[PDB]
Amino acid sequence: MFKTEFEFPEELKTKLQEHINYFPKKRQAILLCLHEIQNYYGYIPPESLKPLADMLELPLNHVEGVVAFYDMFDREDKAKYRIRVCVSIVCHLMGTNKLLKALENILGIKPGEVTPDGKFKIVPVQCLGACSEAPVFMVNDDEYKFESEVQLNEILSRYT
Amino acid sequence: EFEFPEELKTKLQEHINYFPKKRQAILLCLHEIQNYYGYIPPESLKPLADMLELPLNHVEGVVAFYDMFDREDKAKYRIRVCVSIVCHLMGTNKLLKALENILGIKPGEVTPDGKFKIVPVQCLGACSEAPVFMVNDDEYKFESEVQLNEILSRYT
Amino acid sequence: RSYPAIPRIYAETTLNMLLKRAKKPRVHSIDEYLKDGGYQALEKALNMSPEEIIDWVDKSTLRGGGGAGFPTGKKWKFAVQNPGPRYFICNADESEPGTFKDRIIIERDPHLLIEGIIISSYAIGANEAYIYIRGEYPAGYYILRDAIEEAKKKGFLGKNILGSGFDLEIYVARGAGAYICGEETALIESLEGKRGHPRLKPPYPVQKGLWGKPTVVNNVETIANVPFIISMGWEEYRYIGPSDYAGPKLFPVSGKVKKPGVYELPMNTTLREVIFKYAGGTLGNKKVKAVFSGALDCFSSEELDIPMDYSPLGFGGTGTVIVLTEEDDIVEAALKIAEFYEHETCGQCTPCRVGCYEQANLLEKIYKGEATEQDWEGFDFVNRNIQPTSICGLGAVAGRLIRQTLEKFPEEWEKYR
Amino acid sequence: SYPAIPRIYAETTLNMLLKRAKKPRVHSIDEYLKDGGYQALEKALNMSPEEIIDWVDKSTLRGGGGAGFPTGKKWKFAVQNPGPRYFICNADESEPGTFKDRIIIERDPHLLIEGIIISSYAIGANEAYIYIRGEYPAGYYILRDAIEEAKKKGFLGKNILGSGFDLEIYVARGAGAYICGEETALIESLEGKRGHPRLKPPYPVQKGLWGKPTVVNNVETIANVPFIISMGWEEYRYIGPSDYAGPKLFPVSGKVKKPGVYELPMNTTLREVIFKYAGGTLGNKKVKAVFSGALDCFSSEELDIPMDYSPLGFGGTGTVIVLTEEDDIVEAALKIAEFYEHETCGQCTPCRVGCYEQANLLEKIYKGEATEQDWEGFDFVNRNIQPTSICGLGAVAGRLIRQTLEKFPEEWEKYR
Ligand SMILES: Cc1cc2nc3c(=O)[nH]c(=O)nc-3n(C[C@H](O)[C@H](O)[C@H](O)COP(=O)(O)O)c2cc1C
Ligand SMILES: Cc1cc2nc3c(=O)[nH]c(=O)nc-3n(C[C@H](O)[C@H](O)[C@H](O)COP(=O)(O)O)c2cc1C
Ligand code: SF4
Ligand code: SF4
Ligand code: FES
Ligand code: FES
Ligand SMILES: [Cl-]
Ligand SMILES: [Cl-]
Ligand SMILES: [Cl-]
Ligand code: NA
Ligand code: NA
Ligand code: NA
Ligand code: NA
Ligand code: NA
Ligand code: NA
Ligand code: NA
Repeated sequence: MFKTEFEFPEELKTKLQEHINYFPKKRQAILLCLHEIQNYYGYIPPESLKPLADMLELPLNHVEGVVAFYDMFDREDKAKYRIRVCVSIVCHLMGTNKLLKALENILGIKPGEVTPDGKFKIVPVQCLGACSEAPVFMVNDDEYKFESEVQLNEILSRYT
Repeated sequence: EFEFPEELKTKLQEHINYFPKKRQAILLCLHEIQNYYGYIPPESLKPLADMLELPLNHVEGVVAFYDMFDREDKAKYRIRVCVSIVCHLMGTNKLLKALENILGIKPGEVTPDGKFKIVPVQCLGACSEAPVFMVNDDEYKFESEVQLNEILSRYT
Repeated sequence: RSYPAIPRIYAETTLNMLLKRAKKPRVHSIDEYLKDGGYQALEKALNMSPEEIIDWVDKSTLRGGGGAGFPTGKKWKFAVQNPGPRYFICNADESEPGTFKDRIIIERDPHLLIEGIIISSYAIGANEAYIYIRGEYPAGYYILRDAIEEAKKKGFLGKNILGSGFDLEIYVARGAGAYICGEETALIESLEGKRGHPRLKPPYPVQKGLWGKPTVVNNVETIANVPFIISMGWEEYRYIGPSDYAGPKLFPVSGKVKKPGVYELPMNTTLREVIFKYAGGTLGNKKVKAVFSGALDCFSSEELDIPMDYSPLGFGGTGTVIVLTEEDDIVEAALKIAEFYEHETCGQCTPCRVGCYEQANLLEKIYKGEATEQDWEGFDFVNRNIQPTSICGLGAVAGRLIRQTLEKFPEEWEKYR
Repeated sequence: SYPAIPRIYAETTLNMLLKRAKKPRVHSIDEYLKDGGYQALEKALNMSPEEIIDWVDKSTLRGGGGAGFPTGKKWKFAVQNPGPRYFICNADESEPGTFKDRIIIERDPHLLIEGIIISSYAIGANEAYIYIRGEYPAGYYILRDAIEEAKKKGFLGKNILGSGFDLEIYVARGAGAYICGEETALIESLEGKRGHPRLKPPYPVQKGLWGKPTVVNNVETIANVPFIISMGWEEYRYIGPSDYAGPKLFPVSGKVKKPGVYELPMNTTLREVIFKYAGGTLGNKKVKAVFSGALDCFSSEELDIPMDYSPLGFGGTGTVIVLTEEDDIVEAALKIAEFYEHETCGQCTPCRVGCYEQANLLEKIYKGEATEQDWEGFDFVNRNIQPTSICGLGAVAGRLIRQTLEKFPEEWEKYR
C-alpha cells in the first residue's frame, strides 16, 4: 500500500470545517483546528500542516510557526493521554515532586517521556490556574489535585 | 350625556372604517375603550352602538360574552395570570403567592390605588414558559419573587 | 416599532421549513424574508391557474393543523364547487391548553403566513381574507398589521398583484377571550360582529360561511405550508416524512420535559422520540406517567411508541404534548381540564352548558374530599353525558380526556373515593 | 457533562461576583434568571450607550487583569474613534497563583456573558470574543453551552430584545502561551498568528483587532458591569472605600489553611486576607513572604497594607501566595525565574536572553555550581531584562527576584 499525499479522515475534516466556518475569518480558526488535530491523532503529524494550511488559506510557513510557538502542541510524540504536571511555584511548594515520584512508581516514566505502550506522556507545564488545589495535574482535559500515590493510582485507572 | 373624547372617537372611527362592514369592528372598538378607560364604562356602550349602527342590547351581549372585557373594575394595569393545566403544574401558585407578597392582593382584586388588578385567565398559549403572566399587553415567564418585583417596578 | 414583551419560546427543527426563521426568537421583516427567497412562491403561483394550485395542495397530502387533520386540498375543492364570491380565513385563535405552535410563526416569520394566505386566497378565488387572532396575542396582532403594510408597499397585496389581475386585502381581527371562537363557525360569527356561537352544521363554511358565502377557514400552520408546496412542488414535499402523512408538523411540547418548546419534525417520529430524543427527556429523569394531548386525550406511559401522524393509532390532533411525570396527581390535572371546559362552553346546548359546569363543580368537591356518594355517581354520569345534542366539537370532547384518566388510572381515582 | 475540575474553595463577604460561584458547580440560565439575571441587560438596553459608559466611569470600577486601569475611561477612549469596534473578554489567566477568573467562568458563566453584552452595547461592538487559555477546557465547553442558552432566551443574536442591537460572542482558545494574556498579543492570536505583543502606541482602543478600536477587559472586570447597572453607580460606589469601591476577588494559595478565592472590599488588609479570611498559616508558622503572583515579594513587615490600587497598596490582581518561615526564598525565586524563561516571546533581545540567563544562572546558584562570574552575571542580568522591552513581561521579569535580593539578603548570602 504505497504512500500517497496525506488526507484528513472525513470525520476530522468535518470538525475542522466547522471551526473554520465559526469565526468571521477562516484564519482565526487555526488554534481550534490544531487542538482538533492533536485530539484526533494524539499529536500534530507534520504532514497534516500542508492540507490544514490550504483549508485556512494560509501559507504553510505561517502554520508551522504557529505550531512551533504554542507549547500545548506536540509534533514529536504520539500519546493517548497527556498528563500535564504543574511545575510552577505554588505546586512546587506544595508537592510537585511527590506527584512526579508517584507517577514514576506507577507508570515508570519521568517528565518528557512516553510509556512504551504509547498510552501516557508526562508533560511539565507552567501554572494551571488551580493553585489553591496544589499540586495540580491534568489527564487530557480532566484536572485534579494530587493527594497521594494510592489516590493517583485510582485516578489513572479510569484512563484505558 | 356621555361622549367619547375626540382623540378616542377618532381611533374608534378608524376601526369602524377598517373592515368592509362597520359592525365587524365591535371587538376592536371595545379593546380600544378598555385600553383608554381601564375598563368598559357601562355608559360608553350606547354611543358605541350608534357608531356601529347596532342595537344597544347587541353590544351589551357582546361585552358580556367576551371574557377579556371588564365593566366592573378600573385598573391601570391588568396582571393576567394563567391558571390552566400547564402553568398550574409548573407553579401558578408560586406566582400568585409572590404577587400577594408584593402587591397585597389575590385574583379578582384591585389594589386600593386602582393601579393593579390580578385577572385569572385560561391558557395564554405560552405553556413552554409556564408559569405565564401578562401585564397589560406584555407577557412574561415567572421565575421568582425577586425577578417579578423588578418587572412590576417597570409599571408606574 | 416597539412591540409588547413576548417570552422567547424555544424552537427546534430537523426539516428547516416552517421554523427556518422562526427557530430564532425575533421578528423577521420583509427584507430578511426576501433574502431567503420569500414571495417567489407567490410569483410562481400567480403564473399558475387556481385549479393547478388546488391540485398540488391535494397531491401534497397536506392536512389541517387546527386539530381535525382534514385534507386541505379536498377542503379547497369543496369551496370552489360553490359560486363566488368566496372568503379565506386564517384561524389564529390558538387557545387550547398546551398549544403554542402557531404564535411563533405569527410573531417571528409573519411573511411566511402572509405569503401562504395570498396563495391560498388566489387558489380559491377570494379577494378578501381575514386573520382572526386571539385577543391575548397583542404582539402578534401588531406584528401582523405591520407585516401586511410591508407586503403592501412591496406590491404583494392590493389591486392587480404583480400584474396578475388578482386583487387581495387581508384584514386582521382580534378575539376577546373565548376559546370557542376557534371553532370555525363561531369564528365567522365573531367576524360578523356577534357572540362566538357555533352554528349547526351542515351547512359547512365551504358552502355557507361569512355573510353566507363559500368560506375556507384554515389554521396558521396549515397555511404556512402552502409556500413550500408551491416552491418545492408536491413531489418533493411528499418526500418529506412518510408518504401518507408527508411534510413538516409542529409539536408544542410542555410540562415536565427538559427542553419545552416547539419542534418541527416529520410525522413518523414517535411520541417517545418527541419526549426523549428531541425534548431532552423528563425533568429529574422521572418516569412519564401521562401525556395530555392538549385538553383532548390522555395517553399512558404504555402508549409512547405511537407515531405522531393522523393514523387511527397515531397521536393526531395538533401534536400538543403536555408531559406529566410519576409524582403528578392525575385527579388534580383532570380538575384543571374540567375547569377549562367549564370556562369555555358557549352555553347554547343544554347538556354541554350544564355538563361542563357540573363536571368541574363535582370534580372540585371530589378533589377537596367533600364529595358525597351521590356527588361521585353524579360526576360519573355527567362526564358521560356532556355530548348529547351538542352542535360543535367542544361538547363532543369535554368529557373525553377525563374519562381516559378514569380508565387508565383507576388506582389514583379510587384513592379519592 | 464537562471535564473534571478541582473544587476551588470560594468565600464572599459581599455576595456579588461569588453569589453563585461560591458553590462549586455550573449554574445554568434558569438558576441565573431566578436570581434576577439578565434584568440588568434589559435595563441597560433602555439606556443610551453614553449613559452606560458614564455609570461605569462614576462607579470607580478598575480592571482586574493587573494594571487597575479605570474601566469607564478605557471605554471612553475607544468610542472617540470611529467604528466598527470590537470587545474582547480576556480569560487567558495564566499568571502563577491566579485562579480567580476561572471560578466565574466555570460556575456563573451567565454573569460574564451578561457583562459582555452590556459592555459591547456601551462601546458599539456587534462582535465580541472570549479568549480563554487552552488549559481551561471545561471553562471553554461551559461558555459555549451558556452562549447557546443565552441565544435561546434571546439575549444574543440580532435585534436583542427589540433594541436594534446585534451581538455575537465567539469563543477562542489559547494553546499554552502566558504572553497571550498581554492585550496586543491576545489580539495577534485572535487574528491567527503567534502571540507577539505589538509596539504601543497605538493602543488597542485606537487600533486593535483588524486595526479597529478594540476594548480588552478581564473576566473579573466584566463581571462587575451587571451589578453597576442593577444597583446604579451610586449604590455600587458605596461598597468598600470610596476611592477603590466595589468587590475584588483575591486568589489565596500556598501555606494558608483555607486556600481559595475570596470576594472582599479593597480596604481589607493583606494581614486580614491571610489570618481573618484564609484561616491563618499551615501549622501556625510565621509568614516569611507573600508573592503577588510573579510580580512582587512582600515581607512579613509589609502585611498591614490595603488590598487596593493605591501606591502603598497590594494592587495587581490581588494574587496572594503565602510562604512561611521554613520556605527557601532562593528556591522560590528559581521557580519565578523558570516561569519568565518559559514565557518570554523572544522578540526583544534583553528579554529573550535575560529571561533565559536569569533562570540558567539562578539554577546554578541553587545547585551550588555557580562560579563567582555566574553570581556577578546573575546580578547583572536581573537588572537588564527590561531595556528595549515592548511589553510588561520584560519590564517585570526581574522585579520579584530583585525584591527577594533586597528583603532576604541573609538567605541569598548562604548560597554565596
Ligand atoms: C372548540 C374548538 C376550538 C377550536 N380552536 C381552534 C383554534 O384555536 N385554531 C384552529 O385553527 N382551529 C381550531 N379549531 C378547529 C377549527 O374549527 C377548524 O377545524 C380549523 O380552523 C380548520 O383549519 P385546518 O383544516 O387548517 O385545521 C377548533 C375547533 C373546536 C371544536
Ligand atoms: C505578560 C502579560 C500577561 C497578561 N495576562 C493577562 C491575563 O491573563 N488576563 C488579563 O485579563 N490581563 C492580562 N494582562 C493584562 C492585559 O494586557 C490587559 O491589561 C487587561 O486584559 C485589560 O483588562 P482590564 O482593564 O479589565 O484589567 C497581561 C499583561 C501582560 C503584560
Ligand atoms: S357543544 Fe358546547 S360549546 Fe359547542 S355550541 Fe354547544 S354549548 Fe356551545
Ligand atoms: S518584553 Fe519580552 S515578552 Fe514582551 S514583547 Fe518583548 S520579548 Fe516578548
Ligand atoms: S502553581 Fe500550579 S496550578 Fe498554579
Ligand atoms: S397553561 Fe398557562 S400558558 Fe398554557
Ligand atoms: Cl505555501
Ligand atoms: Cl337601541
Ligand atoms: Cl413561474
Ligand atoms: Na397552471
Ligand atoms: Na371586500
Ligand atoms: Na378568542
Ligand atoms: Na412536477
Ligand atoms: Na443617568
Ligand atoms: Na449619568
Ligand atoms: Na494562553
